[PDB]
Amino acid sequence: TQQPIVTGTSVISMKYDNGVIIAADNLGSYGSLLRFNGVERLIPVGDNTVVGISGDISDMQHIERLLKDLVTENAYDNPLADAEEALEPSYIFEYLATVMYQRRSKMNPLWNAIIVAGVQSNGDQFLRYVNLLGVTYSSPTLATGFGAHMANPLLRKVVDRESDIPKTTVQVAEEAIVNAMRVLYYRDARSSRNFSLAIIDKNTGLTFKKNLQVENMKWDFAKDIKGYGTQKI
Amino acid sequence: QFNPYGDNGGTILGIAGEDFAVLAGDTRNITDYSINSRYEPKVFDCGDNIVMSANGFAADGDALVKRFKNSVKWYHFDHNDKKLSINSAARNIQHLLYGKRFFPYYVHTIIAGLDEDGKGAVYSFDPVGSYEREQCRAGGAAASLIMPFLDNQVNFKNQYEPGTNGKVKKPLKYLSVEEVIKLVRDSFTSATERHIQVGDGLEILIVTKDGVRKEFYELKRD
Amino acid sequence: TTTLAFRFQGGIIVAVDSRATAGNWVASQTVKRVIEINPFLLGTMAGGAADCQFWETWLGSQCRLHELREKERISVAAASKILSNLVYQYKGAGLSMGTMICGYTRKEGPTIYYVDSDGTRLKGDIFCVGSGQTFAYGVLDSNYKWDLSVEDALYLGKRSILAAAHRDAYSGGSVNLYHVTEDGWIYHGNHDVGELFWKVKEEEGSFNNVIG
Amino acid sequence: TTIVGVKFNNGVVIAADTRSTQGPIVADKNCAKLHRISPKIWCAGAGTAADTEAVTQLIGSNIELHSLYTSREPRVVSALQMLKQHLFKYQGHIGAYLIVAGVDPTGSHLFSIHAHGSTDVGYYLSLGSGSLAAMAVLESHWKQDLTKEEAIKLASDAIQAGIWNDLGSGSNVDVCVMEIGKDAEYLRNYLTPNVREEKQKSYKFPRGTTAVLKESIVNICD
Amino acid sequence: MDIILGIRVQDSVILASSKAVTRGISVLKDSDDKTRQLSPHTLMSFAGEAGDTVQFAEYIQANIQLYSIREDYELSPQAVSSFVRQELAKSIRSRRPYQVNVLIGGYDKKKNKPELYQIDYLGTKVELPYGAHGYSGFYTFSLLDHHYRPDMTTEEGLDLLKLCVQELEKRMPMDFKGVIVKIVDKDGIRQVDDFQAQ
Amino acid sequence: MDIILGIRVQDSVILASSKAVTRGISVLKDSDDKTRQLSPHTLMSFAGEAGDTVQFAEYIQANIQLYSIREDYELSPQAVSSFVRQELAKSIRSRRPYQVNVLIGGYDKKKNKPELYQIDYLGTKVELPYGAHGYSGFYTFSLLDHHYRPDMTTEEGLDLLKLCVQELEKRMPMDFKGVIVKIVDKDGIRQVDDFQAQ
Amino acid sequence: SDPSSINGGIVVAMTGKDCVAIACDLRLGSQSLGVSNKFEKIFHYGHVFLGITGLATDVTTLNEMFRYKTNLYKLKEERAIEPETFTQLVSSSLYERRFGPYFVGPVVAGINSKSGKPFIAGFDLIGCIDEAKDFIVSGTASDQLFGMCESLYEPNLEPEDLFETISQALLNAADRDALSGWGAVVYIIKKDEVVKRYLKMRQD
Amino acid sequence: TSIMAVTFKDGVILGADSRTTTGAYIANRVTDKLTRVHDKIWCCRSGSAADTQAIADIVQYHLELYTSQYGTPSTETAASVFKELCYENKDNLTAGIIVAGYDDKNKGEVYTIPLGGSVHKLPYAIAGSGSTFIYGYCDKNFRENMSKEETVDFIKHSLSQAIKWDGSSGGVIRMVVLTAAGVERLIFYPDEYEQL
Amino acid sequence: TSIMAVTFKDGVILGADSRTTTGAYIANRVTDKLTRVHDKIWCCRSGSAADTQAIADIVQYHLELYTSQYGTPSTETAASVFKELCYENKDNLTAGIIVAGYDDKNKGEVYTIPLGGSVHKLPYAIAGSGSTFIYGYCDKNFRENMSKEETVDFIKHSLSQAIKWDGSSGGVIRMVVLTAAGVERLIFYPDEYEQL
Ligand SMILES: [Mg+2]
Ligand SMILES: [Mg+2]
Ligand SMILES: [Mg+2]
Ligand SMILES: [Mg+2]
Ligand SMILES: [Mg+2]
Ligand SMILES: [Mg+2]
Ligand SMILES: [Mg+2]
Repeated sequence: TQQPIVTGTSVISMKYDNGVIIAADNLGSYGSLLRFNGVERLIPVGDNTVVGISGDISDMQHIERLLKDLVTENAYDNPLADAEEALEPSYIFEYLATVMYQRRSKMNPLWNAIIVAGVQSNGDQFLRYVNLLGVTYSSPTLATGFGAHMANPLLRKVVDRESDIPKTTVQVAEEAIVNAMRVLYYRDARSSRNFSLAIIDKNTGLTFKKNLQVENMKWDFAKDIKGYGTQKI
Repeated sequence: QFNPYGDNGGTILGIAGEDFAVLAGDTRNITDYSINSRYEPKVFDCGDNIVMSANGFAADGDALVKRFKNSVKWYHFDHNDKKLSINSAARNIQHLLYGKRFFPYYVHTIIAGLDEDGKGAVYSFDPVGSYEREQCRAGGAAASLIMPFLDNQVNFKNQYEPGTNGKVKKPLKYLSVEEVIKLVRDSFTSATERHIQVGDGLEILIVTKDGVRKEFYELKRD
Repeated sequence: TTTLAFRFQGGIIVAVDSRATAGNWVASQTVKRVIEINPFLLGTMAGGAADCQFWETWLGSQCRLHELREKERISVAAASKILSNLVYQYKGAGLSMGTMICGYTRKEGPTIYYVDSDGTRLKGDIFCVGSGQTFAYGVLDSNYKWDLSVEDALYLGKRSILAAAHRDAYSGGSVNLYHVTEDGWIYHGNHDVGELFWKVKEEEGSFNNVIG
Repeated sequence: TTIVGVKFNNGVVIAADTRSTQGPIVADKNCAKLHRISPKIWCAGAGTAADTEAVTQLIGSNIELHSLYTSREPRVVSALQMLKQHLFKYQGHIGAYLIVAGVDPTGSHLFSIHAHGSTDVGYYLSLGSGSLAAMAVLESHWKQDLTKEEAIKLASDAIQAGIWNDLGSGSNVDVCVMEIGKDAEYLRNYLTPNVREEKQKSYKFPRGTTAVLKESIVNICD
Repeated sequence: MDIILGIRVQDSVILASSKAVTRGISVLKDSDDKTRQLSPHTLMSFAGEAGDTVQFAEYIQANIQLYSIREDYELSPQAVSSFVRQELAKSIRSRRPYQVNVLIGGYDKKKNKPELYQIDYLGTKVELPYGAHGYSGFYTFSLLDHHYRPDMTTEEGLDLLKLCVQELEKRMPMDFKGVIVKIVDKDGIRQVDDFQAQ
Repeated sequence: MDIILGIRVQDSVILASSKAVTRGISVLKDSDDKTRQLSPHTLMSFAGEAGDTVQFAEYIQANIQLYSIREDYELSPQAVSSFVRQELAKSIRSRRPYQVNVLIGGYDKKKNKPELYQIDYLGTKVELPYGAHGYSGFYTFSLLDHHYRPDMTTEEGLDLLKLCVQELEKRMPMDFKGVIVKIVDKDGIRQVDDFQAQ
Repeated sequence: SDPSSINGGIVVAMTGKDCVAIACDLRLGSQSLGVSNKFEKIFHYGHVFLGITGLATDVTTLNEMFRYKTNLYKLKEERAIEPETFTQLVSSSLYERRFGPYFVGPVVAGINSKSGKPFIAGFDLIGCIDEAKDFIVSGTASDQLFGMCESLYEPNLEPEDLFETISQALLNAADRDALSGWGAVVYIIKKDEVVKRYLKMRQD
Repeated sequence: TSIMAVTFKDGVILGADSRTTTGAYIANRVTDKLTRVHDKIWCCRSGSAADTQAIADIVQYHLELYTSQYGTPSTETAASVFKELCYENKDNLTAGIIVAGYDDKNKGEVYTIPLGGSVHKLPYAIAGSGSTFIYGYCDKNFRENMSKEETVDFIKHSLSQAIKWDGSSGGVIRMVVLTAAGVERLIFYPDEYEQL
Repeated sequence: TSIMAVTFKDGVILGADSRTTTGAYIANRVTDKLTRVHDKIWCCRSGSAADTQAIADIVQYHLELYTSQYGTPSTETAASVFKELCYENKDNLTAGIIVAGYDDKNKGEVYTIPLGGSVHKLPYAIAGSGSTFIYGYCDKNFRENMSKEETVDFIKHSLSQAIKWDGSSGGVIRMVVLTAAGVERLIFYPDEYEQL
């Protein structure tokens, strides 16, 4: 047992014809406070993987260490470490999951919701959830905690099913996923404006598109609202 | 405080056909009032012509299966790839399951296959270990909506021979696999209509004396 | 649940229902509540399925070891004692289970030991445990005598269990019957309560209040 | 429970699904969460069903009495004020959240009242469990000045959002429309996306399967 | 709880009711009648909460007797039990419910047949061939289901009941100090006082 | 709780101990001896927690018999009870205490006099002329304070005790199903089996 | 700590082509201990029918309360209460006691003597109306009933068949519910004539 | 929640956000937290939704009734009216409520009726979920009375930083100008205050 | 409790109050909240007394032992040492702790190891009971690096207002100058900051 102290909000993601995407604002909250305006929630592993973490930063920072520390560990006595024999996304996650479980099974978890994304050497898309409880699942769309309730909806309008991935253009993926990111900021107290998106395409590769703003918002209409029922003037 | 458990809905089903066996169970996955994945398999082949599935709490579930699929593998290593008679597998599972008696696996698990005579065989499990040779069992959320039905349809419970007054119960007869799968799909649709935690799709593993077959049929995304 | 066992002129009689139940809903009516520990012994099943089932099989193993070592049949008293000791090891842990361990040895004659999760070892001539234990102790108390036709003993068992089934919502299904002797136990099949009831009320004339 | 409302250039539209839960069970496959307060003022309400109904019944009842006596016409805020004054007089003990909307001899109107006495206003409001999905839809596809067609299209596609990604809601769509000069049209089930597929087997029983012990012909009148 | 039994037979009804009274530890009186004749042919045994019990009974009793001299005509077992149930129905949702269970035995003179009504404190009534409130049923209900026949003589009933008792003694933890038995018939009420020497 | 009595007299000791066994509601056996002879001249009655009871007794027994053949010399009532208290003393601060109370009756052969030690589960011992664990004392202690004399014959004792019983029956809520009585003296142990026909 | 679940019982109704049906079990007992097998949850007020599940006294009290009121209606209005009308009433009635609710689960059904249209309804303990065109279920084994009905209801059965369906629906769901059974009874409502039938079932 | 009201040379102006949160979710990110009771008397609601809303309604009533017989009422005459309501029911009420109004004679007055019911005439007050970080700014950067436009900035930056560190409070800014002139309805869209 | 550390052109300087409260009472209104682990590495303790005190002792040990074999250690090399202690025991520890140190090469670094164990290199950090009101000032009135004396004011005024609105934090101010020069021990008596 324990309690979460600093908190990362959501992490949204989806697959497309070539590869996958995964975004997550850069805010680490201290309850109702925002003691940290610019914090990294996307650890790319190798160059075919990235990990969007959502929950406790103290815990998240630990994992990072386990990754870099596992990564440096693959090298060790193995020449093909940059080509044939090298970390696939499916691996890391498998190891990650393994861990999260032992933990809940030891009554002391890591307060985190995690997404593993990337592409398999043989070209396949990978996207899978894994939280403090050691639970997991694949899906064309995936969002952590706050996401899934609000993001997933729109992301499912692009891909209602597995039979749409083939026809999901890298650009249509992006803009939509960002419209989602605008919405997460429209109705969620835990969210930030700055963020970090990343793409892993089997053709182009990894494209860490760090630090951006959420633009284009209809606020003007605000001026028209007055009172709550009677208050006219 | 920390709550180490959770429910991901799901409903599975096992019928012991005369000389076959089915293990069906939908593909939905849930949390509170949300969705996780439209498609997520809970039924698996573990080799040796044996199917399994554990519904309740995913993590405890898939761990058990994993923990089992490995215990099968190791059985071959020590006994020269001898086949695991289904009955055996179950006595084995009992233990695995009972291993975590005072911190159980929060799940209702079921297996199905064939005995050392060719007869279909199903096995229902307690979340800690009690196993029974069932010839038909539904486990999961919808459980109470399908079990009453199979009661009736599969065993003709409360059905008598007309004109006999109510002195002659209608005799059981064994239905072909086709016949069974028709029942099964109907069961699930009815269940999806009246149960929120159930819908989306249905994946069926059919066991027979030459392998495992898989057939899928889509349900409503209610 | 309604299980029971009793001693008599011909040996031992064991009778059970078969209704498992989660809350208000009936999970199964196909429950084996008699653990065939080994060819010569039987354990009933109250408390909590897994516990009885598991340990009682564990026990069955234990006998095989002893017997092989000694080239002699293990005696009931001991068998029971062992289970008890093992159970006591866990008093406090949350083990729940009622149970009759029945046997008929060379010397001991017929003998029942009720045993429970609390470490109560008890020699006796009649035992009923479960929800229906109360109604079953009725029929039994009045109708019991030590010289029963081997067949009547079997009948008493049925009927007793039947009373409970009718009334105790949490009990019912089908009845299982076993008889025990110096050379081992013998199954006396399964009886659907539904069918049976109608029969008894008919032949026996009892169960008047019931319509039809 | 999943509802919304959106006013356009000459009026306002509210819509709500038709499924009523009960823990994990579906009680009514066809319910009308859309009630009439008065010809031009209507409501949609979520949360505790019996509360939401009876309450509008009450208010509709009084507002009628009012207009008659006043010989004028029902103002929207009249209804609002009535609701939330009584509604809060019972500090929360009456779970009923709702989107009140109509048109009075001074404009088109749309509000949202919480179960405690809170009232809000915007151009579009969503209340219910799937209030988030249908919120996200309206928060990307909304632009000032939409038409009978633009708005409608939207409202119904917002509801659709909840129907799919949220469990607590489903079946068909209910819609109602008020136009600044025109009448009001109640469109029970403007849509019907969810429809059970034709079953597999025919379950009708052969006459005389059920055992009967007695029978007669019960009495009625004097 | 205490013991309250009742059984309807041929042309009568029989009420059993334990005699002991307990205050936590000691047992005060042990020759206590938990009965209260409502009218010449109606009678009511009861068990329940310490104070709630004896008050309610007398109160019900009062009303009846009142009705019966006012009208000069006696009230029917059927209707009687209806009213008792009425009162408890309200009682249950009162600022303070009388926690009490009862059995009501009477001989309906118009039908010339005996009726017996069991009623719990929640206001739950039912005409029965026989009954017992509380744990009392568990131990006996079977024997009754077994041997009971609608045609039994008054004596037949006693024997049966007597057997039920012997059982209650044998398997019940509590010492109920015996029982007082009573019969309602076309002749009225009398007490089988003999059940001490019997 | 159950019933455990004991009374030291002239050249003996007497132990009473109820016979019933209860599991919440029903009563299983009702002819159960809560006794356990430790050695030819030492004896121990007991009442306590369901499992705790019968295990501990036998365990104590084991040690003694062990000591008695090892040495070939028998152990004195005094010393025995000392040891029992020892074990419980530890038991009480153990990860899990054996909740059990006891009476120990023996005939000290060197002194040629009968000794009786009462001991609760907390490890509280005391040599007494007579005693009773649990609620048992309340009902009887007076009668003993009254009629008891150190010189009483073995018979005198039984009568007394018999009277204490008749009382326990009369004012105790629970039905203890009678009692098994036993005597320890210069001759050893024997059972007053006659207390059924007596 | 649930009241509804203390006494037991179930009730179900269906609409056929030109008629209706409604059946219930017979069991009544405090939790485990079964008490009666002659306790009926269905009565009527002239040509209108009501099935009530839930807490026993509350059931009885309701019947009395309704018999009372319908008598008084038919009197001043020289005509028996109509179905749709009754519904709206029993509805309000349940609510008047919305803060000391009656723990029950009613179900109304009948045939309107003017339009000739079959009718069925169900409500929660406070009067929320569930208008349906196929079937209504209330009681302990609510969930088991929906499983049967969903498979067996067929739009517009012949009265003789509808009987067989509903009978089986009730009958079978009742066996997987531990707290309902001990007999049952089914009524078949035609424009004129009505047939009451008791059926044979497991008595455990 | 994030409100306040500031007095100066031409009177006083009160401003607040638009963000209202149920849990970590935004119910209506466009709230008119500023409320009118009388023509030259308004107030900004803090804390509980339903409660604050109803209070006002009542008050609005008392005053609009006072006038019809006792002429136009003061700003102090108004505060006391909330004093009563707030006090009497302190047990079933959650309200931070700040009141402000102007009269040519006594200029514009500022009174805060925090939780409990205690009343206060200060130069300016600030309440609401995120008032907690502007105890630094406000007090320090406060010159005794300023100009119309000069003041509009205190409001502007005080409010700006409060959004920057308190999620429970955000949305747009809205001001209400109460002067000799009359009432002026302000509104400062996002991309503005953030820039600062 | 009220601490912080700020970096600039010559390095970094950290300052805090002296007030420590048990309940509404002042245990020792003269606390040396600034603590030394190494010569050019110090820290300011927040939250729990007994805990923070002991953590330091241990760390001081590790470092004073590191050097004796691995030369002089970094400022990052030090933070990580607190990371371990803070994390591992998050369940029996209450510590806000801010760390600061300088090295000629990388100038002076500022890291904050708040409750939980999460570490951070910021321009400057602020923790302690009364940090809550200087989220307004600090951030707004912050120019990228300043001068020795120029900076001494951020500290001075940030710290001043925190006393003005937070009783649990007060006393005198104390600064510790970490530069190329060396360590300089500051102290600003009451009647001063109040005046501002
Ligand atoms: Mg094998
Ligand atoms: Mg039963
Ligand atoms: Mg849905
Ligand atoms: Mg139900
Ligand atoms: Mg049943
Ligand atoms: Mg904000
Ligand atoms: Mg201070």
